[PDB]
Amino acid sequence: MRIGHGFDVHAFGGEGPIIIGGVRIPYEKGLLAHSDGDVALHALTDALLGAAALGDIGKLFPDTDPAFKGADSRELLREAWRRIQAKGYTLGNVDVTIIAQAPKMLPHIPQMRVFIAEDLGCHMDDVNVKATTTEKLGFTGRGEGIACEAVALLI
Amino acid sequence: MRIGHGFDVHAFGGEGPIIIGGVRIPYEKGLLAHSDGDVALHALTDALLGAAALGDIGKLFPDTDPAFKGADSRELLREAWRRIQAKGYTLGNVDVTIIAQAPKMLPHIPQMRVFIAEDLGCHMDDVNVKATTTEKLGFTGRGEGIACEAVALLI
Amino acid sequence: MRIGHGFDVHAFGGEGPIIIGGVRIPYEKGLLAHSDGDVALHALTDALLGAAALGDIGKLFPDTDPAFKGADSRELLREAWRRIQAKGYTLGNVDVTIIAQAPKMLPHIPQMRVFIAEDLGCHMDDVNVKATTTEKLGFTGRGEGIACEAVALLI
Ligand SMILES: C[C@](O)(CO)[C@H](O)COP(=O)(O)OP(=O)(O)OC[C@H]1O[C@@H](n2ccc(N)nc2=O)[C@H](O)[C@@H]1O
Ligand SMILES: C[C@](O)(CO)[C@H](O)COP(=O)(O)OP(=O)(O)OC[C@H]1O[C@@H](n2ccc(N)nc2=O)[C@H](O)[C@@H]1O
Ligand SMILES: C[C@](O)(CO)[C@H](O)COP(=O)(O)OP(=O)(O)OC[C@H]1O[C@@H](n2ccc(N)nc2=O)[C@H](O)[C@@H]1O
Ligand SMILES: [Zn+2]
Ligand SMILES: [Zn+2]
Ligand SMILES: [Zn+2]
Repeated sequence: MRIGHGFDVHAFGGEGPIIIGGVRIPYEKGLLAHSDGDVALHALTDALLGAAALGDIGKLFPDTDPAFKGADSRELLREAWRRIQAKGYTLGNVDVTIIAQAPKMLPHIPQMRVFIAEDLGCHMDDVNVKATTTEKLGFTGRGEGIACEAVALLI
Repeated sequence: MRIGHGFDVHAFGGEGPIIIGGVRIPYEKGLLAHSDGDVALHALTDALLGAAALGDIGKLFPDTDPAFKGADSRELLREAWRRIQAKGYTLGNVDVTIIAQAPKMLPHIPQMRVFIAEDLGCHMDDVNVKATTTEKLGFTGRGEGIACEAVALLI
Repeated sequence: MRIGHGFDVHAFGGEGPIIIGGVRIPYEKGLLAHSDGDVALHALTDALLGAAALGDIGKLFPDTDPAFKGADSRELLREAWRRIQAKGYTLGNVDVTIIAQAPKMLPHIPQMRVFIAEDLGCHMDDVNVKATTTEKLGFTGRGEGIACEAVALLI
């Protein structure tokens, strides 16, 4: 069994909605990013690649490579996972922690878990997502951006 | 074995003391919160619920539900743990990282570990707590609030 | 198997280069610290000590003790590891996440992994390091300092 850790942040910018964990969440402002800026799935991906010792998302899919411009983060997630499985690993479980003052992630989590468990090919039971605010403190508390952390256990 | 991750932050406000990890730590200012604002135990709780795939603290015990107003975070911890055990899990071990510029958590950690190991019904050996400052950087470095991270391994 | 979590931050200050993960990385400004301010290895160390239930780096090697002034963080890492092994543990694997807007950690990671795997006496395969920016947000985004997180699994 191997453990992995990921972390990511994206700044708000433009018009909503935002895409977090695959779910299109309505919000006043949107997220600035090369990809779809899915903070939750980037953080999750790095955690998996991390536990597989494959580096990180920016190693496999370059921030600068133009093909990833607007790229569906679930696409990157599924590839990183394909590569991880090929290296001989199987999913233990993952846990995601979305750090955002707003929007309200709560109602979108079940669906977030459906997408992720799909992409990973596991039961939703091996996938957990939660959220927290930083009580108006920080760039997150000020609504400047969203951050997200994640851990994964591979077998 | 399952892994979990939690994270929490609370802003300073009012008169001291603060309650972290169950310990009443004396400090100039106190912590603003619905509950007792025990950042360390909230972070710990989410990590456990996270590894159990039960969501998070705000799911089980609503921030808005008035009964949790002033609620002893060890109470929430023990319940979340009861529910976790019922789902068939047993504690592997937990590790907490308190991120605060001040107060000095160090002298209070042994006692923090006694409370937590009690609430979890394990040996202190399966419970670790540590602290760190952010070197005067950030909302924590500026003494605006305390943050805390935690991980847990369930069996 | 035991899990551990570490976190650390150091403010920029003075002239470069910086030392991260053992690697001397060239940068305009340098890092302020008692030790060599190796954020990555401090974070890694706490994760290992954390999983071993030995506390944290500041417990074993006091910030105030003058001998650690300028201390090679790999030295502290190796000791904490010696002590950890003595307590009967063996390395499962570690994963580090350097949170910095700049400098570019990417090219230095292979070498970072060589040093760490050496100090831990494992194969590089049990050691992963990755990096991320906070998209110009926060003290990190503002180039005020570097932060780093890490997780470890002991056996
Ligand atoms: C999915 C993509 O957006 C591409 O489409 C990227 O792969 C990742 O984008 P991102 O989440 O915005 O992450 P970024 O903060 O821009 O950084 C990605 C890459 O830069 C490197 N990096 C980052 C920060 C830093 N101080 N030094 C670095 O070397 C890391 O190795 C990482 O692989
Ligand atoms: C223990 C309690 O205080 C109740 O007494 C709460 O359960 C938790 O309080 P807290 O530590 O201050 O955490 P909070 O930051 O206020 O958020 C709690 C809940 O809000 C949800 N949440 C939070 C932030 C966000 N952007 N979207 C969300 O949906 C999460 O699902 C979480 O369950
Ligand atoms: C390696 C050394 O620099 C010594 O040479 C230190 O061991 C660690 O230095 P550091 O990474 O800069 O970490 P610091 O943020 O200065 O804090 C170290 C110690 O202070 C304690 N601490 C920290 C913050 C806080 N609010 N309360 C505390 O009690 C912790 O128990 C930790 O062990
Ligand atoms: Zn991203
Ligand atoms: Zn809280
Ligand atoms: Zn340090």
